[PDB]
Amino acid sequence: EANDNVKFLKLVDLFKPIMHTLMLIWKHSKS
Amino acid sequence: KTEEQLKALEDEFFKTT
Repeated sequence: EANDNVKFLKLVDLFKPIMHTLMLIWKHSKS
Repeated sequence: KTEEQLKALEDEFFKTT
């Protein structure tokens, strides 16, 4: 199970689209 | 006085299947 979640886990004004990535990670991981 | 980012991140999550 540790192996599984390791495989899952792989100026800020410019980097708010990265936060979409974060929501998508929470979107993708928990789905 | 960002559609392609969505699709590509879906692609990378599917690479980690």
